[PDB]
Amino acid sequence: HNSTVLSFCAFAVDPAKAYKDYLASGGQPITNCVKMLCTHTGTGQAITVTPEANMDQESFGGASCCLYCRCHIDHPNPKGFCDLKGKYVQIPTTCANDPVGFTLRNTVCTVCGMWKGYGCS
Amino acid sequence: QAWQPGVAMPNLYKMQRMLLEKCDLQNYGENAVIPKGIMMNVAKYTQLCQYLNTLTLAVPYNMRVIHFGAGSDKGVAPGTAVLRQWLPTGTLLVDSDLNDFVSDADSTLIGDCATVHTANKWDLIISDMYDPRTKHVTKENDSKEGFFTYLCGFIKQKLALGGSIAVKITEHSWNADLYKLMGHFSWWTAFVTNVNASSSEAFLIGANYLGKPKEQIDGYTMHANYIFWRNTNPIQLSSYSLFDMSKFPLKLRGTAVMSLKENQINDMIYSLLEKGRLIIRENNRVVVSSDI
Ligand SMILES: C[S@@+](CC[C@H](N)C(=O)[O-])C[C@H]1O[C@@H](n2cnc3c(N)ncnc32)[C@H](O)[C@@H]1O
Ligand SMILES: [Zn+2]
Ligand SMILES: [Zn+2]
Repeated sequence: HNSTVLSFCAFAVDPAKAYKDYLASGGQPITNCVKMLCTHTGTGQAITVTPEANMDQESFGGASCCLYCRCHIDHPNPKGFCDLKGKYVQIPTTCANDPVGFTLRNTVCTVCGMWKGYGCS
Repeated sequence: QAWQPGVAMPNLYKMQRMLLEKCDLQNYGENAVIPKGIMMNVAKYTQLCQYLNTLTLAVPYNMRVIHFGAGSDKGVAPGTAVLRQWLPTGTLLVDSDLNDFVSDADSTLIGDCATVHTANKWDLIISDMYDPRTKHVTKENDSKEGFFTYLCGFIKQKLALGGSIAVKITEHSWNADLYKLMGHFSWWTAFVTNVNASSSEAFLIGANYLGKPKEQIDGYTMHANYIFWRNTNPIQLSSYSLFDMSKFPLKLRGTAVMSLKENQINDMIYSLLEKGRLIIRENNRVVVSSDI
């Protein structure tokens, strides 16, 4: 069912919207996002060079939580740029069941470095 | 023992001259000590790195690490993600696999490992390569070639003096020449992670490469020794060590790197290599290619 969701989104004109539609249909979120072992005493910032989860987050390997990496399709970024690959993403534990969806739906505060609506300000 | 990241093959067992026997371990289901949302390979690599933290690894300011067999059925690279976590920030991490996958490495090369070429030397080589198509408990158990032949050549040609390696083996997945090459390090083992201790898997670890024999190892014999050890020393599964990550990152040693000629490598510098306070390699721009 992972093979299917990835292909479902990879062959959509708007992969992010496709993932949303797929989820709303009752489809299972993308699996095998790589959760790291960590102290839960990090800064809690959204995207970091090493795991920075606080007590209310999980840290995941970045590339595994990126829809575009996982689907093997172009990133929406102007040039060839992914902001997750090579880094770690902190995901609220309540949302840890769907890290790819979390990163798609949310935005990092340009001042806090924390997820807008989940720890920012 | 339960608190350790795993168990290393004792000297007493390395020193034997055992005949090769069948391994009496089997590995049921399902990874009883892996924490609920964690991948076995994340736990396994974490304990490997924890164990490497106990050794005299050289860690240069601009460290170079290459990771073979980094892919998986999952399409992701859990081991790579752990190595990226463990290694100093800015460390060059290149990974590779026969099959396509997505990873956190700086560069990723897809293809058979034999297609991977580089003129540059490396500070640490990690291999988790394993052939899914070799038979489990069968007829005979001869030394395996394939990727193992490549690794032996890569180690001899592309590992910096002072550098280290960790290469995954099992009862059936092993190579005699690789064991022999272990004798060309300052120290070697023999390491079984506590989280996977029901398996005949181990990591052959060579610490501080010397580029010449230090001891004479016979591979067939040493693997028989390894199997005898596993057969006679059951190890209880444990994930104890996973619950304290406060000291995980590889220590920033600022290990000197120098390009030295053979005639400059005297007893004094061998002692630095063994300690391991020195890496010997060039510092040219790193180019790794997969062709063709
Ligand atoms: C046990 S999996 C490794 C899992 C991975 N290390 C992780 O972190 O989850 C073994 C891997 O070795 C790879 N492999 C086997 N033979 C190879 C070869 N000759 N060249 C490159 N990769 C090879 C397989 O494709 C497979 O992905
Ligand atoms: Zn990406
Ligand atoms: Zn903010």
